[PDB]
Amino acid sequence: SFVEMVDNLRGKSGQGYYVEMTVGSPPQTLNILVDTGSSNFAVGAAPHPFLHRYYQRQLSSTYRDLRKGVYVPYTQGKWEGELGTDLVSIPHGPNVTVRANIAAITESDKFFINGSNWEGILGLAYAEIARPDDSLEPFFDSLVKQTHVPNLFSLQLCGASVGGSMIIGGIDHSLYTGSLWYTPIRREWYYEVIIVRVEINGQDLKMDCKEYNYDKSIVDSGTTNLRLPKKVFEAAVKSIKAASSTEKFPDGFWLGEQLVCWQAGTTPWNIFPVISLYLMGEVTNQSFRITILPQQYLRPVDDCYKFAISQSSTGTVMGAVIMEGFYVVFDRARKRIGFAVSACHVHDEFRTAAVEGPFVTLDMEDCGYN
Ligand SMILES: CCCCNC(=O)[C@H](C)C[C@H](O)[C@H](CC(C)C)NC(=O)[C@H](CCSC)NC(=O)CCC(C)C
Repeated sequence: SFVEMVDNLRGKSGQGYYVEMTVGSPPQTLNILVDTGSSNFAVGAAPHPFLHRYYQRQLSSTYRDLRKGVYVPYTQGKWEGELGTDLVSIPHGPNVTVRANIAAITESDKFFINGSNWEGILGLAYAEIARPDDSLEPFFDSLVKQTHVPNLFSLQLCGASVGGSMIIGGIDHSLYTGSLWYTPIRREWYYEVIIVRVEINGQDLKMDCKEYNYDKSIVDSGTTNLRLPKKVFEAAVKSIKAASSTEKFPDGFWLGEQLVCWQAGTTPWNIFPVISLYLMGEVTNQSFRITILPQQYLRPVDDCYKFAISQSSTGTVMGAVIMEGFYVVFDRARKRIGFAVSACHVHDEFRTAAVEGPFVTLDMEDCGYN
């Protein structure tokens, strides 16, 4: 069953996680970034300095041109291309072939990453945010419509080259410990969720919970950092600075520009706090919390690290540094996202990443932004 999909993801730190796919007839093999923050399937289809290979439409007898252009902008990076369809398979996934929409990327700007080893992107979110419009059916919708694959997938992203698993069509219980805790998908466009409380080293940030979700909160395997709205980012950095005031850092460290180093094995993990995000639960007035260790938001790049929490003007993004400690179930069928402690979690000496509940939280619906 699912054992064939365990360990089907690879990556380089800070450069995304990718799965192997084939497109066209005869099959052309490509490494494809797994991106829950978007909804277009697109591949390099022309030479590029950072591409070692690309999709050659003229060599595929099953390619069909849709005679329509497309452009997709991301938080950082963008591409344009030509829409079409072709047959697609996932060698270390389910034994199926689907005809899917594919954008052939012909021009791009700050999209491909030098040395990342991937040549395309698999947008796993919903049609509502697909370009050029929501009539372009995303890959996973095509997969579910054309085969018997159930309407869900799960991601285990493993940190410190990196690896992981994308279980297509189900949940693999060997990939997590403890219980799964579920939060509602607020609206099917991004994987949007509602954060109802934030604590740092056990102290409530004491902000209006609308601030945590201004103007949305999303889960995105294609973003490295935890990205926070301006007011929340400032409160969080103020608290983290205070907890670590024992040591001194450049001010560009807190902006993500400069790295900090310590003698190998002497990193003072103890002076950096844990961060708890409380998420809306499945029953009335109930939440649960996920706890993040500094080993997740200090990304290794002697031992040197970059601060991987940064400021956003488009809402909270729960990126890889959040997802890396957990097994995350995208349960589209039941419109919910599950979190459990990952089997590939990092080890602090006295602290552990956790998923804990239940908690009582009043007036949770008021935390969503309108
Ligand atoms: C069209 C509507 C949907 C748009 N969705 C998005 O823009 C989502 C929120 C972001 C999307 O996941 C892209 C993916 C990237 C590979 C381009 N990520 C980024 O733009 C983020 C922006 C970071 S701002 C410090 N890129 C990274 O974190 C760098 C590492 C990645 C190459 C793995």
